[PDB]
Amino acid sequence: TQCRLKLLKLERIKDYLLMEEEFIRNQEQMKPLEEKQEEERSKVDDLRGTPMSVGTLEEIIDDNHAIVSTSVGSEHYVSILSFVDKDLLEPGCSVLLNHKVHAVIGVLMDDTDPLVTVMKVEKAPQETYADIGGLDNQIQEIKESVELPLTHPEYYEEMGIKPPKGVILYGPPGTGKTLLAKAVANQTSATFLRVVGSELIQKYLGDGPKLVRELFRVAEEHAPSIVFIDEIDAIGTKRYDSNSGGEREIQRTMLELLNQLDGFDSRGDVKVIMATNRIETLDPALIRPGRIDRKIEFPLPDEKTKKRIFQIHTSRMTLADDVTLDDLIMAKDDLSGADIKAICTEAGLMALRERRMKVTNEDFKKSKENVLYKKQEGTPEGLYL
Amino acid sequence: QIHSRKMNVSPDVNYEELARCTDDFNGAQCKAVCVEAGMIALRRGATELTHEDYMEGILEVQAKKKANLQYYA
Amino acid sequence: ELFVMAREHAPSIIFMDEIDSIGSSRLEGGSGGDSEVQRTMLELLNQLDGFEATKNIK
Amino acid sequence: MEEGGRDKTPVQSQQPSATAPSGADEKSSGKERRDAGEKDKEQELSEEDKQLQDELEMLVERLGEKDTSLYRPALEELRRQIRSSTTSMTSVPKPLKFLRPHYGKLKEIYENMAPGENKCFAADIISVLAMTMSGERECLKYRLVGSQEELASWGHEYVRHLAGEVAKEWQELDDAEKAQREPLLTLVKEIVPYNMAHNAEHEACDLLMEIEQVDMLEKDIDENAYSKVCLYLTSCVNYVPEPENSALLRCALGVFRKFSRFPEALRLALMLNDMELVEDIFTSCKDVVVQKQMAFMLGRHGVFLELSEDVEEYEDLTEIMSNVQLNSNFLALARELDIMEPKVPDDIYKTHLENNRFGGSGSQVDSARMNLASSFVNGFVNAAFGQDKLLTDDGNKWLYKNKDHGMLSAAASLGMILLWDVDGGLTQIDKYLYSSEDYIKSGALLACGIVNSGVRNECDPALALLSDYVLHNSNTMRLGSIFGLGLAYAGSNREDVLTLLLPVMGDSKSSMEVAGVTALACGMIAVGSCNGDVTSTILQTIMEKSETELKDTYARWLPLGLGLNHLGKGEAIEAILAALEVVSEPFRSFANTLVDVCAYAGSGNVLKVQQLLHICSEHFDSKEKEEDKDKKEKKDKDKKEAPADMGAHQGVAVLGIALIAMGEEIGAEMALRTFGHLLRYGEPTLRRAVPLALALISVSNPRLNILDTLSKFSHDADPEVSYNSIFAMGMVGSGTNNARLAAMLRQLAQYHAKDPNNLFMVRLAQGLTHLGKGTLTLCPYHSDRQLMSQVAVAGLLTVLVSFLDVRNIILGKSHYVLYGLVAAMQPRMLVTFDEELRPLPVSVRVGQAVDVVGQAGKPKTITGFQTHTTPVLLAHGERAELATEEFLPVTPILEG
Amino acid sequence: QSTYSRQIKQVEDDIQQLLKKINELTGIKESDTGLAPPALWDLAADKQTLQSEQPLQVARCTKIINADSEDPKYIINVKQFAKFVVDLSDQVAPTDIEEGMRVGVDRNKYQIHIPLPPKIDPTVTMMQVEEKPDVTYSDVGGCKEQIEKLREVVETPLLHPERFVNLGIEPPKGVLLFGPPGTGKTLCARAVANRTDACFIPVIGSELVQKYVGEGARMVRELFEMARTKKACLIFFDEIDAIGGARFDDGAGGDNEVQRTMLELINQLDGFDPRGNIKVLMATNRPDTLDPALMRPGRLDRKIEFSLPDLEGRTHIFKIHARSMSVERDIRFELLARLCPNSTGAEIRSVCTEAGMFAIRARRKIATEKDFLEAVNKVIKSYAKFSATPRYMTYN
Amino acid sequence: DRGVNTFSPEGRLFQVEYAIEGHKLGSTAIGIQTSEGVCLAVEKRITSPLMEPSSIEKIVEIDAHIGCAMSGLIADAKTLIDKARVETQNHWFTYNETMTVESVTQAVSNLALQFGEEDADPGAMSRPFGVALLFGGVDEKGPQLFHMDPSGTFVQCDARAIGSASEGAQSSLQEVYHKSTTLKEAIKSSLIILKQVMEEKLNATNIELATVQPGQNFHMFTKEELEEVIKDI
Repeated sequence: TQCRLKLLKLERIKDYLLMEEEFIRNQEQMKPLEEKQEEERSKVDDLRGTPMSVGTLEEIIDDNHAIVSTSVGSEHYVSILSFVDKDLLEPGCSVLLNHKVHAVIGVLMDDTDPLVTVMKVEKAPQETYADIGGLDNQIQEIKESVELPLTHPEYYEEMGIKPPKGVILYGPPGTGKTLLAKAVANQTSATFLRVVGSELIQKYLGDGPKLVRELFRVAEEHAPSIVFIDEIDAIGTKRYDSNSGGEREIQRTMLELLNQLDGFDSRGDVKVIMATNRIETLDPALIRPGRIDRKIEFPLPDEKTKKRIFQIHTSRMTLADDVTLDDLIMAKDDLSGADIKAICTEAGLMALRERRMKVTNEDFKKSKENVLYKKQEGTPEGLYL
Repeated sequence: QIHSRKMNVSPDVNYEELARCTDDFNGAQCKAVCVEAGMIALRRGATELTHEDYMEGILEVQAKKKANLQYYA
Repeated sequence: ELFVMAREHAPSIIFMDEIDSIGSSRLEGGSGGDSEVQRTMLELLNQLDGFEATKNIK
Repeated sequence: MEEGGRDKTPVQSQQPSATAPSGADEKSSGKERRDAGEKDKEQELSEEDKQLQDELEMLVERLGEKDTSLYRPALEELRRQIRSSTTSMTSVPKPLKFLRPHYGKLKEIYENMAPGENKCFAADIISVLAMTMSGERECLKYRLVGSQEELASWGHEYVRHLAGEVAKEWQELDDAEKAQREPLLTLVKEIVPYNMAHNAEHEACDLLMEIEQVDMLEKDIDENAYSKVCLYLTSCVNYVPEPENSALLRCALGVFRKFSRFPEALRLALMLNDMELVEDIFTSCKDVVVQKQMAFMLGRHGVFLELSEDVEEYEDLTEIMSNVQLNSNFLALARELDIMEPKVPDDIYKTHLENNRFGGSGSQVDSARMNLASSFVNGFVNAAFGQDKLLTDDGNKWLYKNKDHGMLSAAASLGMILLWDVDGGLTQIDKYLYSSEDYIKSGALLACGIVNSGVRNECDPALALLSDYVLHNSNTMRLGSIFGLGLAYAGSNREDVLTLLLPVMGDSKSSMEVAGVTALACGMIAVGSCNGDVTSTILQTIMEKSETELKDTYARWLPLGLGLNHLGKGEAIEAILAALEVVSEPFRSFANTLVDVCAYAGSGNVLKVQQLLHICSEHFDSKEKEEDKDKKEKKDKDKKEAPADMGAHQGVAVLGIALIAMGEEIGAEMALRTFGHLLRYGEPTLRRAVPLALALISVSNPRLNILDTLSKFSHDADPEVSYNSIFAMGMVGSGTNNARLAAMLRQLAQYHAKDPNNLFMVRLAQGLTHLGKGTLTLCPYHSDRQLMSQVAVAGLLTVLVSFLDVRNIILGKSHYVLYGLVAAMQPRMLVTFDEELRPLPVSVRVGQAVDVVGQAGKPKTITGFQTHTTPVLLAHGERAELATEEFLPVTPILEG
Repeated sequence: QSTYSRQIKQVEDDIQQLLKKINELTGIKESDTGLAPPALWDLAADKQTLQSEQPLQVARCTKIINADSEDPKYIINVKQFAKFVVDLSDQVAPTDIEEGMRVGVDRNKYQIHIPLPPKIDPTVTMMQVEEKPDVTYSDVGGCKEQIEKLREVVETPLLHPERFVNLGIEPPKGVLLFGPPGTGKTLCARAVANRTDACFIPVIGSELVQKYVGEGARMVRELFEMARTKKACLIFFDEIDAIGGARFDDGAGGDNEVQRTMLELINQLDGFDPRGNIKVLMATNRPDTLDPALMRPGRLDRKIEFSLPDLEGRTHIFKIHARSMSVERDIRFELLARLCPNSTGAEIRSVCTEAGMFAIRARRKIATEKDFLEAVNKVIKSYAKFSATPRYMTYN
Repeated sequence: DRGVNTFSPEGRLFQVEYAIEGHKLGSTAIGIQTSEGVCLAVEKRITSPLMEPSSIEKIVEIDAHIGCAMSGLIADAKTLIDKARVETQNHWFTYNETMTVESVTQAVSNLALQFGEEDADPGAMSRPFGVALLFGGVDEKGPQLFHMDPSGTFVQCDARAIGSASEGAQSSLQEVYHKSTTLKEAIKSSLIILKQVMEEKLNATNIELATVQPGQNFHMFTKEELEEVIKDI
């Protein structure tokens, strides 16, 4: 264990010291690096000069040429300049070209797009793990699928199965489906990428599947990852009729996500947690077992689970004896986690209307009515029961 | 008749003969079953063709998902 | 990308508009084109950075 | 916290019970700590037992959850209580019981904090506790493996504990055999192989092997776990010096040769450098497993797999020794004997020629420097052995026309082209041996050495022919004969070879100036075996330097031989040294110094330290100058150490050249010239970058001869990827023309690099591991340090003679073909946990035919799902076989 | 040891300070040079720098009409779509540039040095491509009845056209693989691909649809042709309802962009030419979207349905998968499969995966009966209702 | 969209194909016919033994010399057997002979498929049955066992097992049963296979046994006799 650390260190000491030692010492003694080493530094620096046009490396061709498309409105099949390497130009990265005659001087920039910025979402949530009470079983299921192979893939790939991936979150909406992905994500310490399913279908024509590729590619590079795809239910439910891409757009997008997931691609370390309303309203192409090994159906939240969530919100809220938790929970029926959150947020807002910075039993009682109607409403149901 | 010269065709059944029992079929269909019949035979290691290779051929064109003619007995 | 930029020039308002006489050919099916935009925006807006308990972009 | 759980009777308290050991418990923490000390043991004994059961139950409940918040602080608080006084003092039964969950508590801390301090501390506590409990740790691990659920975290934790035992801080042999390692190996291959490697626990694994073979077969990869134990062991030189490791490698080698996986055994015998060890690796396989299978076969197969240098069989220590054990092994006397004879490994090479085709287009053109130039070029195009046959047959153009030293040079390179012929190349050398001046006959002798190795294995040996030749009164013929002798044996220990070296070069008074090469040939025999310990080489070198140090060639060769003769051992040098002292000179004082360095050499940290107190950056006259380059290379060491240490060596190789230039300005040109060969010896993990970088610069710097040295490594994997590299180099050489003398060096460089497609690649690695020795790279290596290389020195320098055999597929159940055989490829890799680097035997089917490669071929494995089997010989195809071991004595995997 | 530990922390700063010297010598950032291959290339490279071969601007030659003033001229249209009349730089003959062929011209001096490789304009299609993948052979179910039927058509001409000519049978063309998601159209195709050992390009059609109408179409023809030229090529077209959808318009939408590309694929498979011996496989998500041109024999000789793997198939997928896995062997793998309802191939495997996970979870060297029962009871209820198949199958 | 009443591209009906797989969710029927009686064994399919075995019925008398054990989709089966009782009895009533096992089997097989969302009404089907029946009884010729499946195929059987794995239930039969064997072994040969085809245990509240024998009507096994047979594995 400790002994290993010494071996790894052994490669790295030699790498810094050798580069330092060789550059200065070898120009000084005989003719090894000497005239040649200056020559590479100088030639590239002069050719590059002022200005340099930026281009993007589309492809590399095996005959000391490359297909660069330049940001000047002209594409080029460049010739390599003496003392620059063809095979250090990544297809992920954009390259810099001398703008007088088109040859790759070098890569000072890899460049950046607003397209990257959508996939990468940083989370630092107000509610996280141990801010959720009750429905304890549901969290344990998620973890066996997502956390355990992601941390230690070695047995899971080794046994012979592909690693069990992901979970499908369906049942009564409002249980706290969104809190759960964000909370489990912190514990595992996986890079959390959030992207809406409806955002993938958009006006632009052919941009739609390209974006889905990027979403997967970026998740993979980041390394441990979970992709929480919020409101994926959206592609299926709606045939939008407001996109110029049309019905064509919806078709081509839907296939690409499947391809990127496993497919023939068979990318690993990328768990997808799918938030849906129901998976009976979800598109039948997307849904299919064996990409997602486990499906979890939340029960209707009971009176019991509800108390634990509220004690946390009471701790976050102004403290008084005028906070009456029990009364609000009791009155309500067997209904979502969301409501406990809604009663607390509407209660603070309500206070501002009064010209009071206090949240008392009066704000809560008023809040109980609005939250209950909006969410499902008990007076229809009371007849049928 | 044009096809028999190129690759072997069984005495037992010819596509013309086969068509009489069944119904009509298009010319591309007749050559395709025929090439496919040879394919089973090539696979076995015989240049000769049997009647089974052609019958298997009809079955090769159809779809399958429960592969049972003892439920469709 | 919009939230960010809007943040730089805070406060900002992203505006969404329906009057149903402009964009009357985007009211059917998904039931409003403007609705897709809203759905997506609120959902990302829900949690990014430390911006759930702070608000300056509506 | 949430006080009470198990110390409370109501129905409700079960939920707080899991949580509670994190803060504090009512009595359960106290049971081991407070209640045990304050009260007396026996009054207390009833309560403690009941509570003991409940702490066990809590462990099981915590595994039920997947949470670390509940797992870690809960087991930690409980530990402290145990340590105080329920450790050994309560009673005879009660300490065994308390100690069982104690182990569980311990693992998480041991594993999680990685540091050196944490490491030693845990071993102290674990060992004393193991002895007292007396075997409860073994049941504990097995129950945990079964469980109902556990955490991923725990997977890493349980193995770590096995390390406390291996140290023996309070142990000495009591519970130094298993903590139930066997399921533990299977699940996870990580920390456990290190623990095993140091303990000498590895003996038990042979007894266990019968059970393990099922898991190794199709179910898992247990096989990866043992190959890892071997990586840790060889690595242990780097970790801690060669003398400390040397004892260890011996004990590790006996368990592996006994084990069914033979390549691991083969690597370690090759490192130690002993006669006894080799015969045992050969014989042991056959005896331990009585079933015919692969087992009888593995002894021969491992010798063929061994590739370190030279011709067939390669090491050749092993070739002589494996006879006598041959008769005992008895697959059949007539067949086993014939397979072991180098006559069967020659035939297969003939087929590969056909595939390669003519590359030859070189000069053979008469008169001037071109005639000398031509002789080196004809081999260089078809390096090792290819289709160069037409040219070699034709005596008249190249061989005969040369004058002076050029004749010796022409003849000497010839053997290397004729490489791996039973006969018909021997006919060819014999015809020259009779003809022309002394130069032809002597030159013919190195070449003779090469072809005649073809019929050997203690029946008509290579030694037999060479023995008559050596006797010759003329200096030149005798030199060439010993050089020829050294080439054949490579590094062997044998009575005859040693005896021919004993009187030869018994004077420092010799007509020619190439007499010094006698000492090198002798030096070569010593390494790669038990040392030669020849008197002539030691005594003479000190007298030679005193008569003359004016000839830069002559002066250098004799001390280079002394430094090599001593390598291979520390112990042996003492006998010869003792003699030397009788003759005392100022020169001798320096000879003595070399012995210190020689014995210490091959260490991973001792050797490094020595180089501040150096013999570079000093001249005492020029005595110091001759060996100073040799020390800096550290070339043996670089090859010897594991695949893991190669990554490090890529900087080391460069580091050593840099060191010579700084110290000594004149030495700077030399250092660069050595460099091309240094990489050849090294066979580093990534081969592509280094020679190409060097190749362009080497035209500018004085002595274009550096470029010639560069070309040897430079072709790397023979053209598929290298097509760009070999074409560009050749062009750089050919492009600049300034003199006939310059053209010739550049012309050697162009032609060497330019090798036709699918040809034998540059290698001194084993082709599973980049482990080996070099005592044939030495023949150019030595002659590459001679100031302004002569025509006479060029001749010595020309030979390759070390490159791959064409068979990289089934030897199996007696096959020995080039004819195709199926293989499986894994598109999805998991493994980096096998030293050799063979991914899973779960297989996806692909077509037949694995042929020579240098680098890569790692994902290429042999199918083991077609009828379900596991590889003995870990498959890569570099010089790794696609062969398997299954119950059956015939391969269920039929030739494609 | 303690000395050694200090260096771990240190090396990171030490590489950062040194970073302008590292950059110049090894590569990336300031003064990108590799030192190993651009060094070797340097002498050849000098020829190109001196010339106006930089720039050598992307173009395709429309017609090679030579005319006066400077005699060797070619009429070229650049990929951004404007024509230039150019000159010949002496380094090739007028023979080398040919009408319709891709060619390089300068921007500063318009003239051809070396012609540019033809037809490799899609980069987007290349993005997806992995040559010869497969999860592992064990998950397939190994040899199924489904796999064997696929080999007769697929493997056999690529491996040997010799046997085809000898018997005198026309060589096959098309296999149409169909079924709702997760019946493994792609999984079987990968398995046969590896076996035949022909070069393998699989591609999603969704990247051969890009920008507007007609650009995606250019990508499909050039790719297909290129493969056709290549001897012993196998193309597995993965999931096409993105170059494979329905043909209509209603004049409130239109399928056009999709149909331009789909039709371009269909045309190319056999061609208006006899046929090649290079194989095409199509994987489609609907059998309900296909037009008759695709269906004709000689662009589709036999239809094979991989939909809901057969009675034999359900048990083979579990046992061959089970074989690989460390599992209990006192449970009948077939009983678990049989329990599975109308199983898609993906669904049978879902039991094994869920079963094994519980076993890994414990960290046992087998599995237990309990892991299997919870898995299978769960799969029968929920998963089957929630498969692809109930919704898709009725439609189809 | 199109029906389940349409043909697949295989040239087979979609709805019939689905029905066989449906059987596999539920209960088993094992009938072994020996020349000393026809025995029927079927699983009660329990969740606990605390589920009364007082009047769980799944082996029911069609006639008093013919019994029937059901397998497959248990719900669909309950109405098929109730119906089967009236039709056999109309036949018993008119002919006034002891019904033959083959006549009951043919009669119920045409009712399997009348499906269709056209050319059918509420008394007719709009779905095929996925119930496979084993009718076992003794007639004038002697003991016969007939197997009926959703495709209407009727066949003579000496031992037929269908269950949770139809395939599974059968493979065990070959292994245990042999053509000429005693009644007492015939009952036992069913208890050993019964387990194999179930994924569930051997409990007395979880198996149900009935024998129809010469000169002897359909008999329902009680808790004591249910135990005698459980002992025989």
